Amino acid sequence: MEIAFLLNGETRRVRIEDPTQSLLELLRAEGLTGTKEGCNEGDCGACTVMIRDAAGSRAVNACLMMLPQIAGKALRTIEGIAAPDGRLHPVQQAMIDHHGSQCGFCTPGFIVSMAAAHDRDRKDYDDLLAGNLCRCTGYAPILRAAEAAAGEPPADWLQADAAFTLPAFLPETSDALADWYLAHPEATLIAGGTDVSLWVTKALRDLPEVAFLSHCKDLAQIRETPDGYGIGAGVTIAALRAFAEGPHPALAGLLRRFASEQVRQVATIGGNIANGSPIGDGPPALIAMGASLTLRRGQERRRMPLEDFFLEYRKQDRRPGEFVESVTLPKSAPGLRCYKLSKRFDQDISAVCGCLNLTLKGSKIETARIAFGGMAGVPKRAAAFEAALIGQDFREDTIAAALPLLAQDFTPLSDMRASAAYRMNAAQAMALRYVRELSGEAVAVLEVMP
Amino acid sequence: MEIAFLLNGETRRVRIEDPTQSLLELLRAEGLTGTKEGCNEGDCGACTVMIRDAAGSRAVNACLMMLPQIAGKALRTIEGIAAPDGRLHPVQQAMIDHHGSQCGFCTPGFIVSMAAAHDRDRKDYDDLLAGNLCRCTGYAPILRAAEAAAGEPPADWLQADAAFTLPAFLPETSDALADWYLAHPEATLIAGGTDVSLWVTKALRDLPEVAFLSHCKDLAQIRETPDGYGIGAGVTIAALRAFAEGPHPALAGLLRRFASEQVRQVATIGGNIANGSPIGDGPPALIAMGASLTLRRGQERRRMPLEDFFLEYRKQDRRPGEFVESVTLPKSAPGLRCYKLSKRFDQDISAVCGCLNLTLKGSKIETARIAFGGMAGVPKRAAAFEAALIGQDFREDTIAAALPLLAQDFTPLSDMRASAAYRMNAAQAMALRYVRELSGEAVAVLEVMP
Amino acid sequence: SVGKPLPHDSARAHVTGQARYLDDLPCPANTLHLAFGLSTEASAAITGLDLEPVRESPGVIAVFTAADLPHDNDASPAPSPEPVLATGEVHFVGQPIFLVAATSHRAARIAARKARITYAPRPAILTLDQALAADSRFEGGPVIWARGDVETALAGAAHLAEGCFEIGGQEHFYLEGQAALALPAEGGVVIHCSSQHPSEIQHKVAHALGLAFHDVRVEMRRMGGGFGGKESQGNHLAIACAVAARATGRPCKMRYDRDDDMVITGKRHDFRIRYRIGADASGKLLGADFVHLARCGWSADLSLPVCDRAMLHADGSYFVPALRIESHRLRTNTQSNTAFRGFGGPQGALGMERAIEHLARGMGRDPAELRALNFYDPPEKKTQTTHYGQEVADCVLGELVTRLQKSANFTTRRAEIAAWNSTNRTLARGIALSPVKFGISFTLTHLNQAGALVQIYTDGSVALNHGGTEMGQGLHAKMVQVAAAVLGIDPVQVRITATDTSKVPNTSATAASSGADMNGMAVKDACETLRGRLAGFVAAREGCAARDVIFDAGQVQASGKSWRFAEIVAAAYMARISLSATGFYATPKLSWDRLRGQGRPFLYFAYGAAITEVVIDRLTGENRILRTDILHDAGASLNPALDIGQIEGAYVQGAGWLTTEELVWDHCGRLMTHAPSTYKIPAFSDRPRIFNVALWDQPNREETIFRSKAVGEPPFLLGISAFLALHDACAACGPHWPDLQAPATPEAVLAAVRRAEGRA
Amino acid sequence: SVGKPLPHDSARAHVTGQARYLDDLPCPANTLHLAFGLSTEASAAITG
Amino acid sequence: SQHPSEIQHKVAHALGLAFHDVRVEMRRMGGGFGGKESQGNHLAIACA
Amino acid sequence: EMGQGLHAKMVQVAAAVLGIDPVQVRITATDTSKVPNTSATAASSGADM
Amino acid sequence: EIVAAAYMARISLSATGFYATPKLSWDRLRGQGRPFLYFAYGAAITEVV
Ligand SMILES: Cc1cc2nc3c(=O)[nH]c(=O)nc-3n(C[C@H](O)[C@H](O)[C@H](O)COP(=O)(O)OP(=O)(O)OC[C@H]3O[C@@H](n4cnc5c(N)ncnc54)[C@H](O)[C@@H]3O)c2cc1C
Ligand SMILES: Cc1cc2nc3c(=O)[nH]c(=O)nc-3n(C[C@H](O)[C@H](O)[C@H](O)COP(=O)(O)OP(=O)(O)OC[C@H]3O[C@@H](n4cnc5c(N)ncnc54)[C@H](O)[C@@H]3O)c2cc1C
Ligand SMILES: Nc1nc2c(c(=O)[nH]1)N[C@H]1C(S)=C(S)[C@@H](COP(=O)(O)O)O[C@H]1N2
Ligand SMILES: Nc1nc2c(c(=O)[nH]1)N[C@H]1C(S)=C(S)[C@@H](COP(=O)(O)O)O[C@H]1N2
Ligand code: MOS
Ligand code: MOS
Ligand code: FES
Ligand code: FES
Ligand code: FES
Ligand code: FES
Ligand SMILES: [Ca+2]
Repeated sequence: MEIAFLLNGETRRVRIEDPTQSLLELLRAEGLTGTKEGCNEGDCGACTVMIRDAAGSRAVNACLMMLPQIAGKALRTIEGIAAPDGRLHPVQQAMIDHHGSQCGFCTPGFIVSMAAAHDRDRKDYDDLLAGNLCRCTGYAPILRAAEAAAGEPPADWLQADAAFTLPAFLPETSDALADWYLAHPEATLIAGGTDVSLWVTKALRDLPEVAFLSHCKDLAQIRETPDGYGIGAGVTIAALRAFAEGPHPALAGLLRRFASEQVRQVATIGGNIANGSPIGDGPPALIAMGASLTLRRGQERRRMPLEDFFLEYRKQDRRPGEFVESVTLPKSAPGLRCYKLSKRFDQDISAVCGCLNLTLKGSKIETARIAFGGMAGVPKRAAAFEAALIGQDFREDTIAAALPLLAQDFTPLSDMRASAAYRMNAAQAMALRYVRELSGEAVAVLEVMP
Repeated sequence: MEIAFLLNGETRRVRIEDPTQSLLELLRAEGLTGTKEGCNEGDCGACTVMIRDAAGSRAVNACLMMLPQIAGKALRTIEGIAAPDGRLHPVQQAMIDHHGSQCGFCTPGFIVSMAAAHDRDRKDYDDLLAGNLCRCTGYAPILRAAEAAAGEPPADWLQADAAFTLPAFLPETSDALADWYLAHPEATLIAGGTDVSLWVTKALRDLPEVAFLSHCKDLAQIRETPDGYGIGAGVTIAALRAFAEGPHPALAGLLRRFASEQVRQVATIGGNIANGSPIGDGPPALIAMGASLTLRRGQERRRMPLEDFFLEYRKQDRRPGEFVESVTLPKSAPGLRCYKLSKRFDQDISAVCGCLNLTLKGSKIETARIAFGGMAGVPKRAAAFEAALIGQDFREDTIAAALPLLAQDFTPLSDMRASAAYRMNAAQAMALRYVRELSGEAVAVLEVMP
Repeated sequence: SVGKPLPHDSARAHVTGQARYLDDLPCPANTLHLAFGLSTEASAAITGLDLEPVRESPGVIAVFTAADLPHDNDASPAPSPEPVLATGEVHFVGQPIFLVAATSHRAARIAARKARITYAPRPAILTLDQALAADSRFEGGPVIWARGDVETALAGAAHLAEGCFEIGGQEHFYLEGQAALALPAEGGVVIHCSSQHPSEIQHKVAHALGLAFHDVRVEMRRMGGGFGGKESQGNHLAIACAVAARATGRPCKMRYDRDDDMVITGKRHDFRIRYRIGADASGKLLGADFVHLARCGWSADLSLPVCDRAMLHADGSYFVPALRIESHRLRTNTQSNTAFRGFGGPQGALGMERAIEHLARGMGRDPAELRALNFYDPPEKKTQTTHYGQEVADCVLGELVTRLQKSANFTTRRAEIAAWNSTNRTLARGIALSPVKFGISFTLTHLNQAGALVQIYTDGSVALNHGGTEMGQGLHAKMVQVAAAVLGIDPVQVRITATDTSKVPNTSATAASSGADMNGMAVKDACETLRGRLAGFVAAREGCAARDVIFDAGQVQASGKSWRFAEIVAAAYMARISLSATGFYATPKLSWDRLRGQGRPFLYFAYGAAITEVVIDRLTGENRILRTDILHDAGASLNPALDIGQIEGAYVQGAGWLTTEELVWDHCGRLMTHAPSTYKIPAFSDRPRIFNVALWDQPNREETIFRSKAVGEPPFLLGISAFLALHDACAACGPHWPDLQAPATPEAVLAAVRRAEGRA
Repeated sequence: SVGKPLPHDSARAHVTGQARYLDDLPCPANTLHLAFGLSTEASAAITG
Repeated sequence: SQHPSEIQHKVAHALGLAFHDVRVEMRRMGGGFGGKESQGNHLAIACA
Repeated sequence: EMGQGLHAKMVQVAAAVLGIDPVQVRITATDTSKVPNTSATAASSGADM
Repeated sequence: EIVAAAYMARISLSATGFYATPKLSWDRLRGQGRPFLYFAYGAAITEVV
């Protein structure tokens, strides 16, 4: 199987024999030593590389990206960030002038992220570089550098890649997919690859029978529907975030702290749901907003409410040959409010994720959608709490009196992220939070300005 | 095609794709960097290696040796001269003790030569080492080392290889060969390969359609016949030399200065003849002694006197599909005397080679066979000179008066080894030398002792 | 440790095939291999240059031309430039024109042959005669030095000899051929190469890449022979790998194939020498006028210092009241000649030995007494000087030759030979004595410097490093011994490291037999610094004086106690005493003026003498050396075993030069002898059968490292005795002057025999 | 020169990805790679 | 590593060599913070 | 050098003590065969010493 | 030019350098002495929520 892509301006055709090899290894094996390996798990950014295609250009972690994925795209690494004649990119010179590097080892990844941001003129630095760790500089000088280079015409040589292209199964349509999966129930379906690549790089696994969903345009659509929005499984977390900025700011704000921009750019909601991790951040939110999920097997097509998809820790309502095809969201939910609690704000796994949706009949509580991740082997509504809440008045004290029911809805774990006591106490704290916030009170540490 | 051989004690199986590759390159590419490349032409000895099969063990030049030639053999390089446990071979230690090296580069080849000689207890050093050149030491310390090592028990670990093995065509019998060649008249026959490998290393040629004769045991036999000795084409110059020492010392003394021991151990008489060079040393000698040659095509078999095989420079009496199968020598020829003349005595090409055989009827000249190499486009008798000699008395003055007839027999050329005047004058001198020698007088510079 | 006969530092690695030479270094898989495309014209403008077929050749990655050279195109060791790729014209058959880099050494040679070049030929200058007629030369005109008045002296002379004679050049024939490897190293390069002059590689590579010297590092661990052939010819390969490596971004290697090596690189200069020499009635020389014609090739290279050195040795071993030398350095369209063991010395000296032989035959006197009468006077009012005015205060030739003559049984053996020849009509034996006086020190004075860097680690082991390069002469064992003697420890604790310009800077080529003389001093300078520090430290600690701390045999002794060197070193480390030191040395007393031909260009003179016996075959010229006896002065040798080893090898190489080695060019200027099958160095059996070599053991008068003398080049001139001996034999065949020429191949000996015989 | 606010000696090399760290060095094709097998017990005698 | 002389010392001992037969070069680390003052010893020993 | 700028500082000290521009000074890899018996770079003593 | 002339004049252009921090001395076991040459100081004010 042969693929093609542009590499740092040059056309490249490659014989894939192992479809699981990561982009990071192919590269270092070709001598493109400039992309570094700092963790090989998606957290450090040190392997960041820039891809481009019709949707445009973005920065992603080469260690999470297997080869097949870059077919038909343009790829830019740190060695190709400079112009062909050797002129440095405005971001490179700025890093030199402002001392944005010390040991140098995270410098490439920073430069590539920075260059990608510069190419689309994005300026939300804290979010764009969250996923690039630097242990030496304190970050300050890297910010000065980004600021300083922002007033510079974009690199022309980088945009010229736009004009480009104009073993393992690679479906082009949902139909082709459905057909084939149905025949190979046991296959390993790879979308973003952000949870699967850790099976090969860390668990040292080997996966035969593999299919990549990232080339099914029809699986990655956002369709306006009569009664909501239909979100394809292959939609990336980044894209879902962009859409949500309008109709679902709360979910949008949540997705802000979903991994890093680099992972968001390729991870999918379908994947976040199919992985079925009780610490997924997607599920709790969606359940609080009462969305629905759509499975599919050949031409068949079930359709339950999201929360019902999760049976037990590590086990889902999924049939041999069956795959997730989309989820559906209501056109609105102003009651939604999402809370994530971790040791660090950016790029961390939740100790607890709290999603709350309360509808009111003036002062009275009509409906109560309350979801949690990381409180149990599965994401789930807090029934007894929800229940006791109906009909009661929406004041802090009523909520204060129902908290204990949470200790009946869940019995959290203890582990390196947090103690059971803390988890518990935090689920309860999220509830106080919600009233206080809706009642217009200052509650968020991240909104405090110096 | 796959061949097997023992390498420094270990069995090795190799896939041959280029039959023409030399042993010296295969070894250096495998990382056995101890075998050196000093000329790539057979002259320096620096690539010397030791092979061993049922005839026993010998040192040869790896640069002249193609891989197919070692199939079924045991190969020892400098890295394998020491014992497995690190003990140095007596010859190694002696070279340290006597300062037999300075730059080091000729060292391995001298050590391999010396080792092979020790293995068979051979002590004729000047001849065994003629073909290992050293520019640094002046040779004396290497003689001292060989002499001290001779009194040491042979390495046991080298002898143990004796127990071994007990596309490009490799015939096992004269019949198989005859057949195949008849079908591929245009094929390149390779025997010792000492003339052919220079077409590949220096002329940078490429030979498709190739057959190796070294494995037809039946092509390499010396047979006693009713009227002479039959010598197979595949008999090596070293083996011919050994045989001649008894019945044809004059041919034996001649072959002493034929190339070097290393080359002599793999070059064949058949090959020296088929190469058809007017400076070959074999042909003149055999012509003076009146040998005959046997060609062969399928089952057919011609048979002329050797001199009749050579027609013109670069052209022989050889038919499509026909090859050289053997030559026959008289049981005796005590009048033969062979003279070779060059710039250096050892391992040099002749400017002039003169072979003389006169039979006497007491004081009177009965028959006269006189042949020269290098005096013409082809090895040839000196007819006018021979003729004017018959019936005359065998005294120096009669030969003296016939000399000018040689200028009628040959019109020699000038080149870098010698000027025409010199070659003419030397052909003449060979005649004077012959009478003087047979007349009991001192004539050979090589027999004067200090 | 000095004075002991220890083995070469790498004897064990030589003998097991573990020592690496340049092409044995492991390199990355993406390493490119290179080869030059060569001129097929002795002299022509390049008119067209189609490299398309080259680029299309299999495995080729890049091809380069002078236009592609990013900066300097210059490999010359002298002020006048010498391109690395031909710039529009060519000046000899073999000048490199373009440069191919391929994924294998074979692919490169093969592509190198496929270019289509068109030329516009020009008349070529290939012989001395042509060059003289065309006034083709270097230094705009001859160089003449005169002492006294020769014409006057010759006109009034009882005896006189006039004669002319050729002397051929010589090919180095180092067993390992030219080779280099360049590795891009972020910003700069690292070069590994096989060179006697890594600082110059550094210099040249720097200029070719556009870099300051501090961005180019050159390491060189060992050469498989140099003999002078790598004093400068290393420059081309190194420059080409670096430029190729800057262009493709990858490591690049180049090694020459013997044929190319011989076609592209230089050789000892061949000479024509015209002389007139006269003497007293008693035998004392009166004067000698010499004219030297030297064929230098198409570019200056090292011709200047080579020719000067010939001039400096035109006196041979003899005091000459009047003497003149006119030296022409002629440019011709052939290989650019260069350094070779002896560096001009032997031509100059051979000049005088021939002359004095001729003179002797002329007066029917035995050559040996004539010579013995005219050697400089022994040492110990007014000391004799050379014709360049340097006092000769150390000549022991008199004492030395007498001692050689007797141990060698000369007189008796001369008689046995006469008798023997008188009974033989086909063979003839010859025997001759020749002396040597060879000055030591480079003649471009500022080259006489050397440095070193020594380190002591806390376990007591030592790492020594100096500027000289090892090419088989034993430099690295000698330096180890010096270091072990000065620091008071056993040699085994001292390890040599690769020559490296980033460790000792600005070194001179290892040559001029000055390698051990100067680096030994530098090494001693560094060890004494260290030992000073250590004594200072033991003294203060044990309260006594430093001069009473004693280092010997691995032990340290003071105030009645004693410790192992390692304990002292560990204690110095804890007391915070630096254990690292550099060392430097500049030879004193030198000063001279080239143009005037006056001063002291040498610190001292090495001496020796050889008696050689040979036999020749009056019918064909065939011949060989039966016996050689040598007595050579290596001062108090630092290592007699390595010294005897240099003397034997140099003897064989000098005789090689004047017997079987012959270079030949054809009418178009192509080298016809360009492989070992047609250029013949001495083979194993050409070794003398009886070979006696002894050392004259007397300390140097000058303050040289342990009072030793250089023994690398001087002894090569002892081979002259072999040629003188072949001449003795020819002379024994008739009454006429044999006029034997060099190289005395069998054809040449025969021609001489016949002149002697009067047969034309 | 002391006292001036000059960039790190390897700024440009850092920023273009030319700077080499240990795992970037070129090495021969025959180079091996190593990895340790680790104890799964905090405290124990090894028995097999 | 932050401490090449110790690497030298420990490799030498692991190999039975005097210090002068082991050379350690190190051009830059991507970060140390004290973590490479010594834990470099294991890898080097193992490679040697 | 581990990112702390040691090499640039030594470049500055040398160019200041020799009287020349820093650009003429090039830093070479730390190497126990050039400076021996060193201590760890640590205790914040890299540049002082 | 100064350096080229020094070269021609044969003056070594290579040098080692060494430094041992002075005034130090102390006893670990008794916990007394001068183990440091000097102290570095600073201060920070941080505000958080
Ligand atoms: C550094 C880092 C930070 C992260 N941070 C977060 C975070 O903060 N919050 C969070 O919730 N997660 C986080 N994750 C994990 C998160 O699930 C994944 O990043 C992602 O959402 C899964 O998307 P994907 O397409 O890459 O899943 P994939 O890796 O492609 O795998 C999906 C899993 O489900 C299967 N699958 C994929 N698509 C389908 C389909 N449509 N139908 C059926 N099965 C399918 C796959 O076979 C696999 O089992 C993080 C991961 C990393 C690397
Ligand atoms: C260093 C050196 C020194 C040498 N010195 C001498 C020397 O002193 N004197 C001298 O005379 N030669 C000398 N040679 C060459 C001499 O001919 C060869 O070295 C040898 O005799 C040829 O033998 P071969 O078996 O190796 O022939 P090959 O190289 O194997 O082949 C020679 C030619 O014969 C053809 N051929 C081989 N066998 C047959 C067959 N039976 N029938 C028909 N065609 C056949 C081959 O096709 C090829 O055309 C020297 C070579 C070298 C390298
Ligand atoms: N073994 C060996 N000896 C050799 C050479 C060589 O290449 N190999 N070169 C000669 C030349 S040309 C010189 S100039 C001296 C160098 O000796 P030195 O370093 O001790 O001065 O080596 C002489 N002896
Ligand atoms: N950028 C960066 N800075 C750093 C480190 C590092 O690993 N990276 N290590 C620290 C430690 S632990 C010390 S001890 C000092 C060492 O600096 P120095 O050489 O100037 O003493 O740098 C500090 N600063
Ligand atoms: O002959 Mo030595 O001067 S290189
Ligand atoms: O922690 Mo710094 O002493 S290495
Ligand atoms: S190596 Fe750290 S994110 Fe890829
Ligand atoms: S500079 Fe060291 S990690 Fe960023
Ligand atoms: S390399 Fe010279 S004989 Fe083989
Ligand atoms: S030792 Fe140098 S070639 Fe023989
Ligand atoms: Ca040469």
